[PDB]
Amino acid sequence: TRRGKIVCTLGPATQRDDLVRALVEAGMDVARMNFSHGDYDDHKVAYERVRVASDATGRAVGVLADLQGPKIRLGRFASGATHWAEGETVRITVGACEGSHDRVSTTYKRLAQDAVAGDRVLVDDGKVALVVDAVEGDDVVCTVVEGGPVSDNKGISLPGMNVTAPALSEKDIEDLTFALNLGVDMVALSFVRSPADVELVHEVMDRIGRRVPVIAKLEKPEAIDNLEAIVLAFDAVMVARGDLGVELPLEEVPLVQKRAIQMARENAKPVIVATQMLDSMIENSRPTRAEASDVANAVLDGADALMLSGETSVGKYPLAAVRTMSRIICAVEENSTAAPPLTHIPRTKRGVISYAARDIGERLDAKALVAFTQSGDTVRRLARLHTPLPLLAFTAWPEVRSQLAMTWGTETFIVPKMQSTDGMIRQVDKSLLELARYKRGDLVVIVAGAPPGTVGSTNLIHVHRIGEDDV
Amino acid sequence: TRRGKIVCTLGPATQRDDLVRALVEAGMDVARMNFSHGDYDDHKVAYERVRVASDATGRAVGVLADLQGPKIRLGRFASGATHWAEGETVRITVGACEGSHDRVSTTYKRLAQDAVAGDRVLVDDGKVALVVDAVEGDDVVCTVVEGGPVSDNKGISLPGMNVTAPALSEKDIEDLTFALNLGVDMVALSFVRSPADVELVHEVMDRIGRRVPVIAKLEKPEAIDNLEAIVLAFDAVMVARGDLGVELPLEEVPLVQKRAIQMARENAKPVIVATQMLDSMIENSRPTRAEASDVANAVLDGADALMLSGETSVGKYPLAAVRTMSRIICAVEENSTAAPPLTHIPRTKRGVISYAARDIGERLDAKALVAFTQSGDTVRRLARLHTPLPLLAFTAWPEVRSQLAMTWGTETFIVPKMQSTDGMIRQVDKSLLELARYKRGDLVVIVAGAPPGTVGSTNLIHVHRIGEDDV
Amino acid sequence: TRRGKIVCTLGPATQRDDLVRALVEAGMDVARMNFSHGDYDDHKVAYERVRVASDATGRAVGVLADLQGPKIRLGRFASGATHWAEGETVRITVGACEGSHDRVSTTYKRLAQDAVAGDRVLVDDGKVALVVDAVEGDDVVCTVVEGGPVSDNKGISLPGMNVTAPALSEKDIEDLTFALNLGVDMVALSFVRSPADVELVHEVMDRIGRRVPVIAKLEKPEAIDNLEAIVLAFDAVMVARGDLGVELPLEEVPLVQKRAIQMARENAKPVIVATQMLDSMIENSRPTRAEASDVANAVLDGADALMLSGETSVGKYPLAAVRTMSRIICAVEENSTAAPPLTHIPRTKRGVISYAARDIGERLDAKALVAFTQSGDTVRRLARLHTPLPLLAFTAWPEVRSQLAMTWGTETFIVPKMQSTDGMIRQVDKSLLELARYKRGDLVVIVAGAPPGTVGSTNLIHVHRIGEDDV
Amino acid sequence: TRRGKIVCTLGPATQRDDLVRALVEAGMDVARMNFSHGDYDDHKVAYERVRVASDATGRAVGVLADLQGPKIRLGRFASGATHWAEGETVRITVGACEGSHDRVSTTYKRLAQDAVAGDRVLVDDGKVALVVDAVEGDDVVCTVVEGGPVSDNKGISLPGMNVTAPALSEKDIEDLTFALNLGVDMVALSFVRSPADVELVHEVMDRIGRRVPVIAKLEKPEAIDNLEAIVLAFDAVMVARGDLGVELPLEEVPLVQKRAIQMARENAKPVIVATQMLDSMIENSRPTRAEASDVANAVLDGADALMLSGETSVGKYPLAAVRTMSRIICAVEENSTAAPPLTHIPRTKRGVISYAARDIGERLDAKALVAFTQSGDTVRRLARLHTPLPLLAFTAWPEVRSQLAMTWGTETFIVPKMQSTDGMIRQVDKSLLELARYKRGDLVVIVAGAPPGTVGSTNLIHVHRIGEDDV
Ligand SMILES: Nc1ncnc2c1ncn2[C@@H]1O[C@H](COP(=O)(O)OP(=O)(O)OP(=O)(O)O)[C@@H](O)[C@H]1O
Ligand SMILES: Nc1ncnc2c1ncn2[C@@H]1O[C@H](COP(=O)(O)O)[C@@H](O)[C@H]1O
Ligand SMILES: Nc1ncnc2c1ncn2[C@@H]1O[C@H](COP(=O)(O)O)[C@@H](O)[C@H]1O
Ligand SMILES: Nc1ncnc2c1ncn2[C@@H]1O[C@H](COP(=O)(O)O)[C@@H](O)[C@H]1O
Ligand SMILES: Nc1ncnc2c1ncn2[C@@H]1O[C@H](COP(=O)(O)O)[C@@H](O)[C@H]1O
Ligand SMILES: O=C([O-])C(=O)[O-]
Ligand SMILES: O=C([O-])C(=O)[O-]
Ligand SMILES: O=C([O-])C(=O)[O-]
Ligand SMILES: O=C([O-])C(=O)[O-]
Ligand SMILES: [K+]
Ligand SMILES: [K+]
Ligand SMILES: [K+]
Ligand SMILES: [Mg+2]
Ligand SMILES: [Mg+2]
Ligand SMILES: [Mg+2]
Ligand SMILES: [Mg+2]
Ligand SMILES: [Mg+2]
Ligand SMILES: [Mg+2]
Repeated sequence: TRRGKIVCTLGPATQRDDLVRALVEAGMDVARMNFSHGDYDDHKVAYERVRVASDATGRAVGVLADLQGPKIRLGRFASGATHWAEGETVRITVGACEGSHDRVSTTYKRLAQDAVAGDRVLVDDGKVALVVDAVEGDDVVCTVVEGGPVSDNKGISLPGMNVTAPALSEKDIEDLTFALNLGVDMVALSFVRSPADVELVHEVMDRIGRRVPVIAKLEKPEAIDNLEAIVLAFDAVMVARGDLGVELPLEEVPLVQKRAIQMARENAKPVIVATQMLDSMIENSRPTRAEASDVANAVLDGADALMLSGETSVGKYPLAAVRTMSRIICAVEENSTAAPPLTHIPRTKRGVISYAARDIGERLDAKALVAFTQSGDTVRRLARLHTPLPLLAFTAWPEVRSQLAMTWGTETFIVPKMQSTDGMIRQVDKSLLELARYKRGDLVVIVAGAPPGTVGSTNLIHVHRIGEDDV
Repeated sequence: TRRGKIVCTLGPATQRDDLVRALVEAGMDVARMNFSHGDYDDHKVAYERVRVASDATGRAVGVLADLQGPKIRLGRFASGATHWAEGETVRITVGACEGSHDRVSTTYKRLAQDAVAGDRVLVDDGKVALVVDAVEGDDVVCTVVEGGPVSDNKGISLPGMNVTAPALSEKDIEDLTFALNLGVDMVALSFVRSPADVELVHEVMDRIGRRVPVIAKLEKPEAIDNLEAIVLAFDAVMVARGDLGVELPLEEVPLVQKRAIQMARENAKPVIVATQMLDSMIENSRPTRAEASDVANAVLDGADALMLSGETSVGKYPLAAVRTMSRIICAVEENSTAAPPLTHIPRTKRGVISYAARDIGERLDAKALVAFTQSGDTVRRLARLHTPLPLLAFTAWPEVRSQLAMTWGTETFIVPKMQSTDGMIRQVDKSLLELARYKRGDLVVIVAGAPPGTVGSTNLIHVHRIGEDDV
Repeated sequence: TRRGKIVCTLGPATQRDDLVRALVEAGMDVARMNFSHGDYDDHKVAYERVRVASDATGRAVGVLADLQGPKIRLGRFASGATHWAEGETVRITVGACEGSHDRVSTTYKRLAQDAVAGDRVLVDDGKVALVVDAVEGDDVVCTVVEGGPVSDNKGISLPGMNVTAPALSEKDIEDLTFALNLGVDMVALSFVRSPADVELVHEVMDRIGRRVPVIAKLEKPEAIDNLEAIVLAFDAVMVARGDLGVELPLEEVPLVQKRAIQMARENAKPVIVATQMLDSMIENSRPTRAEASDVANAVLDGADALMLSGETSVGKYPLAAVRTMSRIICAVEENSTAAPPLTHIPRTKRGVISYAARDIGERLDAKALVAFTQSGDTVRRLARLHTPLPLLAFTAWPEVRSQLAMTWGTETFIVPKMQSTDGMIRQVDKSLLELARYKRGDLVVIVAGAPPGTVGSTNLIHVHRIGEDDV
Repeated sequence: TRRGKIVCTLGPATQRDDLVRALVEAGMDVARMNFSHGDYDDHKVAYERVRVASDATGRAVGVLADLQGPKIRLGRFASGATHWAEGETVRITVGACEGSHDRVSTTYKRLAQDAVAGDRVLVDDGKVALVVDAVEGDDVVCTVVEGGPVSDNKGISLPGMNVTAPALSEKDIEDLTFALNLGVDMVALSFVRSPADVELVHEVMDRIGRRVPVIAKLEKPEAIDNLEAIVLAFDAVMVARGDLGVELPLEEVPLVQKRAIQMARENAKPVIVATQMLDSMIENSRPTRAEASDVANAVLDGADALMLSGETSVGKYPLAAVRTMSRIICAVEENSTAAPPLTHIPRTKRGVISYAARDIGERLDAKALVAFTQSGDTVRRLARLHTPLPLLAFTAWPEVRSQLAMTWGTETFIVPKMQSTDGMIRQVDKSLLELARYKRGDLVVIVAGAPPGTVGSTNLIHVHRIGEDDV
């Protein structure tokens, strides 16, 4: 089956009866809750539907809370939408107004203070483009240079204007508190600029009394300048290509994507590739040739996971988008699971051992590689290598199963906390033998460590036949 | 500047005054004339505008005639378009009718004879999908399973039905005769199935008294099964992804593309990647993130050329599409021009020498590699290696400059037919010194051969400083 | 700390008091008893001296019995010796006689049947050389082409002649029986031609009720033609260069040596390089520059062990020969222990695991690699890789310590037969902690297997700090 | 034919009529005249014999003058010789005396100033070894620790002692002047310590009005410390292993040899390996197995040339030594000519071009590589790569044929000084067609350069069939 993981975004198109369940059955590995839209009622109902579907199907499904961050947005228009045609003059004001075609509010109250004639304003990830002609009091008077539809609350980007805004707003802190209390498994922070942004997220977590893994969304030039330090400081990264391709020239995104995936893999951190991967499937039952190519290539690049956004959250074909994505991933994988080589030989005990375990398993034609992990680290150091063999994570901590839902090629088994590596190995046999897929005599390579129940203790590789007396 | 080449398709959107010139100035290297649409009048006018723009600007621009081949199409509808909604019953008839929503003709008169209940019909490259429920006389009665707009003369595909049709129709033969007489530089054949299809094109050429290079369009499973024999028999290939992704499962196209590019390069034949590369730019001023990725990745795969279809032929932003494609190509190339390694060390004289010349030029930091070529072969064997150095083809045959417009990284200089390699080398200096960018003393590596004026005689590498007495 | 092993031959020069002890202290790893000379009382006394010296010093010292094999010899002369000068005619007869200058017997009773005019006869491996002129009945009439002294019972070689003789003589069977009863640790058979020769050695061993490892001496063209089959069938090989360079052209020996070493290593069998390595030290206190080169190059080639023959058995400087050999080996090793790479990836469990263990130990900067072995196999699969790390073999079978005396880079510890791998690991700590050079906390990589006490069960790698609670 | 070159030393054993001729016919490529022995009449006679044999046979044979250098020696003894037995006390004095057993002079007048108790004195490269006990005025009082015969004027070594002495003695200057006037083709300087030593040799040469290539003999630790600077400053190097293995611990010589060969090859300088390669052939018709190994391994190491000293100058088997050496070299080469890879990609024009020429010739299965060279450089840059193809140097300067006698794999053809590269190529055909080995149509790769007759102008590679009109 499929090795690469699929992240789907929930929203209006997944709220109908049984759709969340249908996404899980179709292969969704991680459900994204985007706090840019919806209210707390919405997110709670959707969270519950994911947990139910996961427990009903037996599939691991992680829940990712995506914080909106310092997003700049337009306000509302009188009819909900308008058309900004090339050549029209429009006013974006930092004051109060009822929006109309001619004049609309913005959430960024420093716009009129900071804008200068010549500044570019890109709406909705570049659908519409304006240029500032002047500032008159609270109004930024613009000419539409590239025309298109605009609608209530659309995002704007001010590339090459330094935005001043806190990494977490008050809304983000409330959303994060709600999400932590609700029980989500990971958190993604939009518009990360610095490795120190993770410290702000940790502050909230520690006050509330609950940490979960933090994903840095990469969608700002500062993020790319600080890429390595960000990969090191956060638990995972997302190539957030929508905003990244307005904040940077869109032609620079493909090589940035590949750099970011490679860096994540070298550091054994999960990487998600996001946004417009199957964009046309918002309206169409089949994707474009560029879209299938983009999905295939993100697999070949070495991504742990690929994300669907509007394709599942608002589109007409959410289930078909998941199925289509999965078909493309599998077609590539069937040819080969190889990723680009890592440029450093592993140095850490866990890396050295996971690398050796892969060697042994492949050369002896084992049926699976099995790794015990308390934090996920030992398994992540193996997963990033890619192997055509099944990779079976064993843990005692249920949250680790949901966290590993985003890690390449990995399925997780929850077992009791054991007091010995012999016990760990017995648990492997018990768990695997309950599956139709495994039988007595099957060769597996098991990575474990003593002292038991200690992060980082990984220190043994055992070649084992299931149920046989070889321990 | 840019190494990878850009093919643009001409049509209604390029017919406005001086748009063809504007495409040339924006970087179009090859203009595609698609004989599926337009009048002979239209193609003549467009051909002339390309020749004028090429001579006015001094840029080489090849002209490629694309023959429609055994395309199956719907006929016309009463108002020019209709909507086929999911659940509707429609009739595709092999008999005469004015089309309406309910019933429309097809050009494939064997449809009712060859269709069986359960056969799938995909319209317009998969935008609409039908299933055959029965055949009643001349009518194939279908249910729309995936709905969408359809319009006059849209193509249909019958994947998993053996289509019987000649590789060249009467219309194709007329079009090819017209194109050869008009003076086009290359010909592309749609729906190639066999290496022997090239000999049918050669038959027409030889009767008319004029050969030009033949490109096999790859858009049938048979073509991919016979890929190597087709690359060997034709002069070039096009990955025609529109039809290929209906004739094959769309998820199989990305690896096919990569295989086809590699095979072309191993055999020193040009390869063009076509269709939907910047599809959304038909309506939008900026492409999707999948589209920029697809363009970048086709560069990384090693393609000589990338093609725009509707983006230039019918779309709202033909100039922007060319500029955008060029920006993406350049962004990748600025990072590196490396292509995947060839799997064979060169064994032919021309291959061995072009490979050596590249070594010498790169290791001595030469300002350019220069190769004399009568057929293009010596230059193509170098081009396929990729090198960050300029690659300057010298020839006495003007058509070779237009043909090499589709070959990676290559600019061509027309010079007189010379009687010695010393004379060839003097012509290099004369030609290059007329350019602002070259001066006396500049180090160049020159590949040439005696006997002069003989295809394949390539047998010398000379390291030369322009204008210096070192020959 | 020298890794490569040294084999020394006992004889008249080692019989004087305390010399055998001094050899052991100087580094002798294996003592060779050459059954071509000496009586049973001699060999018994020498055997006892080796066992005492080994037990007194604590150093493992293997005892190797070298069987003479089907050696062809001259008979006796009336005056005990004569001079065969260039130009003289001599008769070698298959009849019995007391010899004279003109006519002497040979032990090879088929000489007159098998020799033809033009055959070469080399005496004493090539001081005296004759050419056969004719066969008259029992007499092979020869012309001396290179003159010199000959004496009773000197060996002769018939290079190029197909010699028909049993692999074991009656004398060999008696000698082997005496050596097995005496308690020697391995046996070498001279003049091996076929893999089936080992079967005759095994027959004797099984009748006597004691097997030990069998080394094939390689000194016949047939042996080299059947090299792989012989390496597979025997337990080890010796490049017996003295006779090899008479039976084959001497100029072919260096590449044969290198081939044989590589083959032994690919199959995890010990290889000894023998004969004339420091030949001039029979008379001189320091070797020639060719000799030092020969020793260094045998190390670089990947030999487990190097042998001294006359340098220790009859020479004036037996101790200095051993010390000098050791200094040369250590000088090379101090630069690098690298051997030529093996040409295939390990395929067996023991090979795959020993290869992984090496990776882990080197990458984690372990103080030693430790491997449990019942037959030696697991340790031999590691030894042949070469590693700058100490390689510590652990076993319960004392003979394995003596056998592994000829294996590259390996020291062996005898411990009790254990009932668990945890027990094995505890024995490692107990044994190592008794050494000054290991301490608590030292990192080691341990290879072991369950079920315990079973050849081939090797199935675990444990990274362990000595005395720490990490099992 | 043989690729590696053989240097032989002339002396008493080659003085008998027609022996020098027989050496040339047996394959001697370079004749060494050792100015440590013989008078000027001897050297003149031997020089004449080499020139006659070279011209009569048509084989290039270089003549190498080896200067004695700052060799330290004993003085004379009253009885011409004495025996210095282990245990006795001897005085080596810096004062003049006719010696006796108890007290003998030395030529090194700083011995008493520079020696200290504990210093070793080795006579004759270490048959006799003394240890210094005391310095009393002019006398160095020593204890003999290894006994043996000593005689008038025997050499001594003071390993570890900093010897202060001029690089050229007055005798060396006289010898060098005689050798230059006589017409020798290159000069070797013994006991080189510094790159600046070449400057003193050049001083003499410039005063006399004749330069030839200078070879640094490497036989002092200072030389090895300054190895790269010495290789760069001199025209070639000789690994002078006799003295090197006394001045340095003999166990360090094998890796020094290999380092020196590699360094010479990286810098395209000839390297000769010297001394005791077939030492036992001074008395014996066949060498030891160590000796054959030493010769083979010097070939595999990448040496241009191997040298015979006493084996040809004083031994009983000078011709057999040469033939035996040649058979061993050829046996290795028949298997493969591969040398260790160079660690740098070639950077100079001549290196880059010679490397490319090799590629082309091997890939196109050319019959030979041909290179024009005025100084030897272009050919040396190719030779050091090793190729199984013939390497044919073409030059107009007769001395270059004698100089290239010591360069790996190279035969040299003298042709007129040409005014064009076309003329050079015609000379190739004329010269080669006179050989039985080459015929019209044979494919060769030719390296040449314009401006003609200029060192370093190498700038063209031409693939040519002999006698065909392809230039
Ligand atoms: N124990 C011994 N007694 C008498 N002579 C010996 C003995 N060992 C070796 N020799 C002789 O001394 C010479 C050199 O010894 P060598 O290096 O050949 O050891 P060896 O080859 O194992 O002995 P051998 O060749 O006789 O089997 C040979 O002539 C050999 O016959
Ligand atoms: N079920 C379990 N019982 C005991 N220890 C476990 C269990 N699962 C994982 N571990 C520990 O987790 C370690 C690896 O953790 P990590 O460094 O986060 O990969 C192993 O060495 C085990 O000791
Ligand atoms: N301008 C020219 N004059 C003479 N010969 C040419 C010219 N241009 C190319 N050639 C020949 O074309 C050969 C290479 O042709 P091709 O094999 O098609 O690459 C060279 O070896 C030249 O002999
Ligand atoms: N002291 C010992 N106690 C128990 N088993 C041992 C001991 N030493 C070696 N072994 C066994 O020998 C096996 C390796 O043997 P071999 O395949 O011959 O290298 C290991 O798997 C161990 O089970
Ligand atoms: N017979 C010759 N006639 C003219 N030039 C020669 C001849 N032989 C060698 N050369 C020159 O020697 C150059 C290479 O010399 P070098 O750099 O010393 O190897 C070539 O470029 C030629 O120009
Ligand atoms: O937030 C995102 O996912 C983006 O911008 O692409
Ligand atoms: O023909 C084409 O270009 C296609 O099908 O994409
Ligand atoms: O038997 C031997 O040792 C030999 O011949 O070298
Ligand atoms: O000078 C030499 O030839 C030596 O010392 O080896
Ligand atoms: K968000
Ligand atoms: K023997
Ligand atoms: K000398
Ligand atoms: Mg978005
Ligand atoms: Mg974003
Ligand atoms: Mg199309
Ligand atoms: Mg098509
Ligand atoms: Mg023997
Ligand atoms: Mg010397």
